[PDB]
Amino acid sequence: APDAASITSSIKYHAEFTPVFSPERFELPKAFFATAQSVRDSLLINWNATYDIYEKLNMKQAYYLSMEFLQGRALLNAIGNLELTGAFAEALKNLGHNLENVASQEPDAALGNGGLGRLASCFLDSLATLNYPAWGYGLRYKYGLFKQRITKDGQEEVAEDWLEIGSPWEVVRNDVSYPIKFYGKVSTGSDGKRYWIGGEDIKAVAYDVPIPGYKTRTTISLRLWSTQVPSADFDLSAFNAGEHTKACEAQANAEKICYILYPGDESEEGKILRLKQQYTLCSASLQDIISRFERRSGDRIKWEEFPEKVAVQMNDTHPTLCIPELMRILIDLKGLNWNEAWNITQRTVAYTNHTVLPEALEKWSYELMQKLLPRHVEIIEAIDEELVHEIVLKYGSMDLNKLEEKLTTMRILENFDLPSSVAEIPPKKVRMANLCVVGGHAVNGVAEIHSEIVKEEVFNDFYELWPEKFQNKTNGVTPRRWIRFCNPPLSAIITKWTGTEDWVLKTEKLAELQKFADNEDLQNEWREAKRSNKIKVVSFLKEKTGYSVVPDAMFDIQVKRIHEYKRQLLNIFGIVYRYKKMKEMTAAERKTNFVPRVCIFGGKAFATYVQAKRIVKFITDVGATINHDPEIGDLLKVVFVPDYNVSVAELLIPASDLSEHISTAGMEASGTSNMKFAMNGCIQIGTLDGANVEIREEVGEENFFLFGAQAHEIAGLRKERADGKFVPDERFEEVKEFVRSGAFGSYNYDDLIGSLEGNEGFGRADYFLVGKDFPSYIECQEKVDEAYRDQKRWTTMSILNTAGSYKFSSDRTIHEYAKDIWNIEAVEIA
Amino acid sequence: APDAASITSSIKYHAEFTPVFSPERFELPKAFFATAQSVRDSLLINWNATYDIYEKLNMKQAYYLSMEFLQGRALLNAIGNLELTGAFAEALKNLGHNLENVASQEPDAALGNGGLGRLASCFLDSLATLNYPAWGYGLRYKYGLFKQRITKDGQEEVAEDWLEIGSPWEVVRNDVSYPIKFYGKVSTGSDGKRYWIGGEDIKAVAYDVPIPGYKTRTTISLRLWSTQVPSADFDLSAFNAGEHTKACEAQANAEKICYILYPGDESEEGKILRLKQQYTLCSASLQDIISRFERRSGDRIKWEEFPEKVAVQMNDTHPTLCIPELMRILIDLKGLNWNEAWNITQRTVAYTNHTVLPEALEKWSYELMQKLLPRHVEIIEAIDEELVHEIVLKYGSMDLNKLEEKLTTMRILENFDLPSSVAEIPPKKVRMANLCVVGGHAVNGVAEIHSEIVKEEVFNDFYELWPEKFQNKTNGVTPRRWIRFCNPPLSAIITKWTGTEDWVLKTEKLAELQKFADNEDLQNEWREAKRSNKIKVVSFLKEKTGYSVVPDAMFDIQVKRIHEYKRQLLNIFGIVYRYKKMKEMTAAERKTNFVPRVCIFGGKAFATYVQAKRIVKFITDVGATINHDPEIGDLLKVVFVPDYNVSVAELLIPASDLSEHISTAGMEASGTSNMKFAMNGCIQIGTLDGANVEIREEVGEENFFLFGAQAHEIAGLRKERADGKFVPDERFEEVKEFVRSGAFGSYNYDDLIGSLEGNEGFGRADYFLVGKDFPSYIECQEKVDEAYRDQKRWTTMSILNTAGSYKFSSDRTIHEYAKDIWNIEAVEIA
Repeated sequence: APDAASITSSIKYHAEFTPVFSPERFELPKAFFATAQSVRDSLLINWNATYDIYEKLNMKQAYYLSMEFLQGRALLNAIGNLELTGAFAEALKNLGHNLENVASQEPDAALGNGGLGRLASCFLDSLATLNYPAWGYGLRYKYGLFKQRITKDGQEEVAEDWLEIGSPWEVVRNDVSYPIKFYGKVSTGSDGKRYWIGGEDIKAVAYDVPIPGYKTRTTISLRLWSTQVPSADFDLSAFNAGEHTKACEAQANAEKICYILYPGDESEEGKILRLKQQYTLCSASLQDIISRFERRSGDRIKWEEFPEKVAVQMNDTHPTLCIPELMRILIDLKGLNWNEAWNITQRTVAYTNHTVLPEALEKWSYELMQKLLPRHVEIIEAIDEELVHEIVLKYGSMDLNKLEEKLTTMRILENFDLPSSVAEIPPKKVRMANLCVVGGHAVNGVAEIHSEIVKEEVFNDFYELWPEKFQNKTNGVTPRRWIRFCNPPLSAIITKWTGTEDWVLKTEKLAELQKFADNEDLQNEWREAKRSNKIKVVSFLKEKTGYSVVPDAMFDIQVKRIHEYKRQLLNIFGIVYRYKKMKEMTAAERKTNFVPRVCIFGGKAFATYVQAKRIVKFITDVGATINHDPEIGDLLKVVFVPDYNVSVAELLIPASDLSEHISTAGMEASGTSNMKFAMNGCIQIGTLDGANVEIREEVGEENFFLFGAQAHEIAGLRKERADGKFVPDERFEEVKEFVRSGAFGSYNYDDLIGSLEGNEGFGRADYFLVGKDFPSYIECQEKVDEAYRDQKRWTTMSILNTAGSYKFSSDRTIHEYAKDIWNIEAVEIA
Repeated sequence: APDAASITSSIKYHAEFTPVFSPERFELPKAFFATAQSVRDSLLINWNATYDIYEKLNMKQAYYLSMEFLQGRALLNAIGNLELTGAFAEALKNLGHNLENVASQEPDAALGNGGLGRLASCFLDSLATLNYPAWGYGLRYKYGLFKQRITKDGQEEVAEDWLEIGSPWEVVRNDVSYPIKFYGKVSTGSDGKRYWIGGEDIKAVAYDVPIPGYKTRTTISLRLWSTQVPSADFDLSAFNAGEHTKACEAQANAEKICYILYPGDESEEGKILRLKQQYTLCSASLQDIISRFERRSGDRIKWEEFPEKVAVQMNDTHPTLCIPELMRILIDLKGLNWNEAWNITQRTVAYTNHTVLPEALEKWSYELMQKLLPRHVEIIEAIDEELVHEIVLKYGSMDLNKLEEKLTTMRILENFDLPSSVAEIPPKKVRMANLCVVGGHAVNGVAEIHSEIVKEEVFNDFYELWPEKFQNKTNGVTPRRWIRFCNPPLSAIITKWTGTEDWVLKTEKLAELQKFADNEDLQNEWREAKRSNKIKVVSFLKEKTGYSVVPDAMFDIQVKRIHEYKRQLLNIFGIVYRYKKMKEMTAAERKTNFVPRVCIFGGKAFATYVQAKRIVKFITDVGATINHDPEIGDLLKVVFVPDYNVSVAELLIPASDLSEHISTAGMEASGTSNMKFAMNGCIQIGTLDGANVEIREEVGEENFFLFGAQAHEIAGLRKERADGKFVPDERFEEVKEFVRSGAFGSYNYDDLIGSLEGNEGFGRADYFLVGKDFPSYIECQEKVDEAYRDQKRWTTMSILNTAGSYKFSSDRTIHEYAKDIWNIEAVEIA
């Protein structure tokens, strides 16, 4: 049991004896690594304790595969779970530091981007907190996706620096390498089996990132792969001949696999890279898993037993190749018969779909996949025939016209001849999501509504063939990180008023506050914790944005990907209006009409999404004009927080008042940010889509600002536009002409306002009904104004947001996955 | 004071808590790193203890700059010096290992190639053993020079793998980075000073390799530089556009600097790289040094004081740019006046020449150096004018014809106009060695004879201008590594018969054996230690060469660079003859005539040295034919040890009988291998050149086989050849026709034997007098045969080799440098 003094010794020890700096003084950078490595000593004891048990017991284990994990800062949560936040903060005071300044140093480990990541991350938290044997597998990205710079011109992008000095967490296993292969050819041995040789050979090496659980010893892995070449593959002959580039070809191709997340794929090159990324993650991971099986088996190796021991969850369509791969392994190497193998595959692999719209499901070039994975392309032609012959066995061929509709929808091979058929240059493609349904024993959406959309729209024919497959597992975000750690003054309120700490685990007890939401003592405590959390943000803002804001205003946050469809353009238009009105006022009138506000925008645009970037540009120009208008004072501020990520969120969220999720209704599959915002008492404003539904519900209709069109209407409202039947509001045109006046800088936004106007055109005619939803929105904002003025009401609305969250704990979501897909029971670690 | 038990704890601790492997079992690879890091804990305590004192005292410090250090295996010597060889070997037994199998793992750290390196290495040993404040500065080579593979075809080359897993010794200082610059332009500020901007900017980062001293706490650094780029220099825009190569340009150029040692320089590219390598080492090192000065100074910074605190020794012509650089710094940044600066430069910088033949001294392209270092090229034109105007002040211009001879020899700028002159397309070059004499306060050769060659041939005119400069510092090799550690059964004999251990330090006591060389007890002990050491080699050989040899034969070693001029061709010809004669014999006769022998060859050829490679090829073919001739048995074996290096040597040397150094007399500047061989009782056979002289002398004429022409004769003997006045021996033609018969494989060596024949031609007519020296050599080998048959004699000859070595301790060589060039006194570390 470590004490503050023992820890101080550990920090010192590392600071000197395993250093990455000069030995002079104890500056922050050094202080972090020393502190971090001190933690990691503990993390390892448990990682080993855990490894041993999982190994000796030989029970089932789950393997969560994801192209992205968005782990963020590991430090505070690592020490939190260990229950040492106090010994560490005292030992750091002894060494002339404070914990928050030490945590400041750590970069966000950039191995992911979006919810897809953050989910996968949250999940690992749970999986370990609850003692469930499961690892995460991912790529180890050098340069993340990118870092965002907000400048006079808008967004600029620069490669991430997180591994500049290296990561103090990761533990490199050099005896864990697996061979990967691309290109080359296949041929049949005189034993029978097929043999895939030639092309390129590279290596994949394991780096384990420990994950510890809250109040438990259970410590699992996020094993990230790193691609490279053996040194011998350096061409000396050429390097010395002068051709330096030519000599590095080998390792440069082999390494670029792990450079950036989601590489540009416009060119053939980008595509091949993407594909490599995928196949690597798959083959590497599976290989490692199989090896662990074999090892744990000993003499009694029963391939029968595989799916009873292992479960592989493809987080979206990326890890798809797990299927043709696991088959290839079990056929060409393990030497089992096609069926036996296919059985084991189906019974191990599971799909988790994330997309709403058939077209967001990934489709590959045949000739490409052919040329890169030519053994896999054969296994995929065999799984397409197994399907074509079971669609012939069901339904039959009385209809012919319906057997052709069934085959067209469900066949994995697009634009092909059928095998043996009856009926008396479009480019060949491979549908991945199709292959995912066919191979896996389970398919799951991520929200009630979505999981139904998959059954009754996305995968209909499939649903009817195997309805037993389809499931739902509504998203959740971990409360450790998103409450207990990121928001301590709330966490104290919560512990006091529920009477124990146990709520960090037993998150249901969140609801026990329902009965106090009226209380004036809890109200004051609540409003005090929320200021407290905002005070920290005023500083961060000053710093990163260059703007001073008051803490006595509403914090109005829209942090999520900058896309037309998320409709930041809407939020800002909402601001632009509230401003314009302010200007046509008096001082007396202004204070009366509007409440003091700080409208926080955040998130990353594409690179070549001309418009997305023109928006961030707009937002900044708006803010500029406003924040430095002398008449506005502190009644309104508009900033744009640069380089939004886990940490940024860990600071904005605990200090939000209102959080927008105003995406064109029905397009959003779930959402995670809200689930957080909710937990921290933030009041949400949104259209009725994704989670917005399930949150609104769980928290109460009178605790969530709704507005705009709904799912059903959209087809019709787009028809109205399409026929020249839309009449805009006159306040919308008021904003539009105001921008064309030049009231926000000399930057011309005529091409921005262009995409809003017309009836037709790929980038015209306001496809996302910003014009349509505008009135209902700005009206809804008046209602927020109204609501905030009643502070007693507002505070209650907040308290209830928190009380109604407890079902969005990832703990729940996982329990569901663990019990209803993977079939894994807990493992106690004594 | 660590005990075996404390060490075991340390090894365990690291094996688990700072690992580079999976946690399963304690296999050798893991066992090494754990053991090594355990050592490095100790190394650091001292490195810090030492750092503090050198820092607080602020005395003078020396800085040995070298393009190559050949450090070899650090482990055994590190523990040796610490006096823990025994605690470590016991703790490794506790963990189910033995020390020698643990040491087996460690790769030779490949940061160097030849003596030039090994010297620099030996020196650091001393410098620290004797408590002299001095560091080494070098480049940190990723792939060394190369690894040698000996195959059916001969030598192949593959990039070194030493950093494959990373080095457990090196300590990376991330807060130690200095900016380097190439290309770009210069311009004059309106303050006066010159400003060099533009081109390329890169970074150089310090990695400290500790060196501990024998029986002392004094632990200094071999600070190696690593070149790189800040992450921000990764082109996201391009990478995502598809152009992956284009995006990495920045770091690929910046990194390739530290890839391989001596890159091929035939092409313009190779040259620029070479130059970069140099300038980096220089600027980086100096910057670091200056910084340490400034820091140690505080308020009282006196630039006057610089040379009184600092000394920089350019190990050969490589680190030359230290001069124009230190000037540039002291002028453009420190802002001092030209003279004051030039004074400080001369008084700090010192040259150590290594070459005999004016043409082996490095000369650069002007337009190249111009375009790469254009600020330095100006400083070099100013130092050339300072010289031209002092050659005008001395001598005068009564002669004119002699002032032109003086200027032509001594001017740093080759092929230029003079400034202001009297006298009423050859490519512009920069002579580096010339610049080295001009800037430095000291110039030194490496042997008596050589140091005279520099005064009276190489640098004559210069000698007469400033004869006060010229020195000698004869080479030495450290006895810790090359006796006490690499040869323990001798080391026991030595400790016993001298009566204390103190000889490891006080190496003079080696001579105390002179009086026992007759003794029969010491003789037996000596012959027993030498077998013992050979037994180990029989095994290594079997292993790496694939040949089983007896231990009861003479071990005849020629290990050094494979060059025509080192004349391996001679040794082997010597074998070929002794063989041929064997064949024309009977069994009775053979045993009578020849002694049992194992002729060991080793070392690396160039890549594009067609002949050097054809030789290793020959040697292997010869060996093949012989070793598997049934008539020869164990009377003769010829092997070729692949990938000769420090470790190979640490094994061959303690077990040599005879060691050849048979290079065409007078061409060799010193030699270090012999100095070792000597120390270990090996009897040398050689021509009278370099060290051969000083060794022969110190050990006794009747203890060293001499042969062949001498220095003076060579011009005349080449004249005899040139005029068609050479008559070959008839045994030489006997060998030559025997090879043309095809007695050694089907491989045709007609082009090999070609280079021996004729009168003229760049690659013809036996320029290296192999034909001429052949008779005298093979005659000399009969004398070795004779000598070995008398075992009592032979053993005595051996004992005396050892007794007469003690002046070749690097301890001596350094003391000399320390006292007579650098002016540095000892620093005790309590």
